Amino acid sequence: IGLILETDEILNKKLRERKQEELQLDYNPSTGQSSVLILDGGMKAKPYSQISSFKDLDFKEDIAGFNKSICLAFGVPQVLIDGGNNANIRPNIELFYYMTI
Amino acid sequence: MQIITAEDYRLYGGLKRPELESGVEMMITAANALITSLLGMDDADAVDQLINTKPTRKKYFLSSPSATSVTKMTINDKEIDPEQYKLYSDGVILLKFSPPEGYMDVEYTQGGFNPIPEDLKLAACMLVDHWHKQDYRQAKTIGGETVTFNNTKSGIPEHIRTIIEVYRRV
Amino acid sequence: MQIITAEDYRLYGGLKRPELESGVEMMITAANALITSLLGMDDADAVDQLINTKPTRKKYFLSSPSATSVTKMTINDKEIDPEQYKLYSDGVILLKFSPPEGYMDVEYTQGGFNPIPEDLKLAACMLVDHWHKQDYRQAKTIGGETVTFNNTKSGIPEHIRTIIEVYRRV
Amino acid sequence: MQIITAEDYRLYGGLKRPELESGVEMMITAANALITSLLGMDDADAVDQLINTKPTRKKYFLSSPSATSVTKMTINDKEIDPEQYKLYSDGVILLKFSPPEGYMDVEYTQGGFNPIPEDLKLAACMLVDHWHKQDYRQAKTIGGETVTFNNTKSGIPEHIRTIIEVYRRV
Amino acid sequence: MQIITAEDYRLYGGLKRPELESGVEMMITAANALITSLLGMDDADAVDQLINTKPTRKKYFLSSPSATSVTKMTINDKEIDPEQYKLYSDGVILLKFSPPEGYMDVEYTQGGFNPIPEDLKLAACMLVDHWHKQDYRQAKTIGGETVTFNNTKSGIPEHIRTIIEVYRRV
Amino acid sequence: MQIITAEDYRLYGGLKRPELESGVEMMITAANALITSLLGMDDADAVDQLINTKPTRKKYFLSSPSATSVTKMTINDKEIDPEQYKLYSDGVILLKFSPPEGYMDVEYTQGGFNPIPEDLKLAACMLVDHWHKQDYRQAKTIGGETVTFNNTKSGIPEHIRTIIEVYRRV
Repeated sequence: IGLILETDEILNKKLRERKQEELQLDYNPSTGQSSVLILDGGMKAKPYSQISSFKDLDFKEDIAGFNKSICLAFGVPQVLIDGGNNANIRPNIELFYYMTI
Repeated sequence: MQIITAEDYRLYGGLKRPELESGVEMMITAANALITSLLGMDDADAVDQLINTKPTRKKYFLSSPSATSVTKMTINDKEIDPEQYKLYSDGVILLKFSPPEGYMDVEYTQGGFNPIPEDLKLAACMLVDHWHKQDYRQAKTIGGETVTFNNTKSGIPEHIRTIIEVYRRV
Repeated sequence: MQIITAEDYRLYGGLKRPELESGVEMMITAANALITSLLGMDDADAVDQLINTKPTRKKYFLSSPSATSVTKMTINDKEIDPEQYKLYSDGVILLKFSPPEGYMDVEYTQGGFNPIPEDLKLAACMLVDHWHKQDYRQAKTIGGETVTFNNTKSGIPEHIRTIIEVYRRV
Repeated sequence: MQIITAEDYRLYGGLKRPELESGVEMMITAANALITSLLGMDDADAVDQLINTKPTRKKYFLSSPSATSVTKMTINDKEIDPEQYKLYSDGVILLKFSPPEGYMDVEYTQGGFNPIPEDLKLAACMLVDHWHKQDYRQAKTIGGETVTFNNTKSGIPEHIRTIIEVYRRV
Repeated sequence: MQIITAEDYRLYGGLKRPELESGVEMMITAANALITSLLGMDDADAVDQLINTKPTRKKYFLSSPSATSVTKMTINDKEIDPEQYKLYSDGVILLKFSPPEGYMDVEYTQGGFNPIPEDLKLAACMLVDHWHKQDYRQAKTIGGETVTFNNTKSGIPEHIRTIIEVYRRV
Repeated sequence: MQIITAEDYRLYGGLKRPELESGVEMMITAANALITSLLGMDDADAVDQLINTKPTRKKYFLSSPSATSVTKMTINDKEIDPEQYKLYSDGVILLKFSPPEGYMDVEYTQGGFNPIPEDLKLAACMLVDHWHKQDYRQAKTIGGETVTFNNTKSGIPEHIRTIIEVYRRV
């Protein structure tokens, strides 16, 4: 939601819908220029907040754990999934070959 | 714009005096103009409007949704032709081409209500009564009877304002 | 739209005067229009609507849920045929294909209530009484008797508003 | 739907006038419809409903818990057969297979109350009295006696609303 | 369910008119049903309930704590036998095995109060009086005497509500 | 449980009518039950209770502190013997061994007050008077005299509630 406006009056539905589309196209900087808004006749702007946010879906470590489990069940080092430095890479191939295969 | 004239008020009131006093006739003439104006209409026939336009945008809203026909439109004083757009109800124009950025200048005829709805005609009669009886008070007690008046809103008596708001544009 | 006419009010009131005064008949004519409008209906027969559409979306809602039949629909002025959609109650159209992005233009006939429910017919009678007796006041004390009126809401008397809200669209 | 008719009100009131006035009979006819509607029931016999469905979900709730039998159901216009589901009270359907994702379309017959409970029948009588005596006021003092009326809620007199809410669906 | 009938009210009131008016008898019939329903009981004899179940959980609560005997239970339409569970008071079933995950379907007979307690019988009489004397008002002053009524709660007169809440289930 | 009977009220009131009216005798019978219940006692003789138990914990509290003797106790349906615990006043059992984890099931006889204290007997008489004189009002002015009633709390008149709370369990 971008904005909430509120009244105790009853408003003509067709004109209300038109007004919503005018405000939406005018205020966005991509579409339109206008930015100040003047309310009259008692329309009130209602403050609100994002009651549930994408920020709380910090899955990132849990899925990483599952990837490690899968990678571990076969027994392939992560350096082979990434590629690292030389000192990492050349011994890890021998690790993978000798221990697993 | 005339929402009522003397005969409409005479029917509503049931008046049988042979004529209105100048008070009532002036109040009728003011009431027409005020209700004309609180709706946000105006009594002009042809209107000229200047609109900021951008190539990202091709719906444009005319300033008065009763607009009945566009009669010229031009961009940066380059004229464009009626095949290049479509005009829909409530004064919506849809461009069939993405416009050059800058100012659009458009002429249109704005029409109005037809016929005037009976609820506006009533609300006008109630406003004329409101001024005529001088009911802009909180109470009166002449003799023994006594009355308390509405909790008026925007200074407009509350029982009138609902009918205005059912039509109040924007 | 007529929710009541003179005979309906005459039955409700039990009036035996041979005719209504012009006051009552005008108030009936305004009451029909106001209750028509506060419900958010309108008295048009054929309606034209323009809808923004996206390929991700294939349910679309018509502007008036009493819509009884779509009679043309087109996208970007490319016409499409009645096999390519299905029309359900409350004015829901379900597309059977994912649409090209852009504007959809549709014509439909909007019908209405039938038959008019008896509760609306009563509420209209109570509104006509409300204006006719001039009960837009907070109190009166003519003679000895005395009354205090409802705590009106949106300026509509509270005992009327429940019946409107039971039908008030959206 | 009839919760009361003239004989029920005549029993409640103890009326011995030979007939009701048209006022009372209209108020009874409106009261049936209003109480029908405030409960959130409707008077349709066969109902059609469209439901969004997902393979993760196999309980689905019908729109009216008095639904007595499903008579068609289909998914993406692929019909499915009565062995593939079970229908429980309060309009709960349990699928015995995990559905393809998309829209489900179902027809069912919605039944109603039977028999109409005596408390609704009383509440209807009290509502008819409420409109008939015009007890939508805050006080009256005709002559010497004097009364103050209920603190009405949702505009419905408080002593009625408890009986509605004991049944008000959802 | 009958908490009172005409003889119970006749004893409470001390009435010596030879018969009740239809008003009182209808109000008694409604009062039985309303108090039946505000307690959250119902008058069904056999009840069917569907419960979500998980292997971690083996106490399950029946929907009505007066349940007197389970008469079928099944999981995923696999039936299980009365040695595999124990049924305790207030409708608690304890499984003696950890269940397969999914839906449990159970039939039981729900019984009720016996005998009906004297406090409910009184509260019903006071409710019948409340409607009969029309004491749903805030004040009255007929003649010289004058009274002010209770601060009702949930629209139920406060002096009644305590007795309901002492039994109000859940 | 009887806190008062007719002779106790007759002594308190000083009544010399030869008999009570059925009103007073019903109110006495209800008053016994209500005061029984607001204290949180009940009139059962033998009680069965199921307790969650853990090896870390060996004090357990019985559900009713007037419990006079445990008559069976068992854990996981393994019975245990009266040497393995001690039972103290206010229904406290102390285990002399650390229990296996799980559910304990115990039977005990709950006794009660003896003798009934004179303050409860008085409070019951005052409650019977409260209902009998219909003093559930805020004021009365019959004739010239006038009274204003207590600021009741939990709907119980304030001058009664202190005596209840001096005994109200938990």
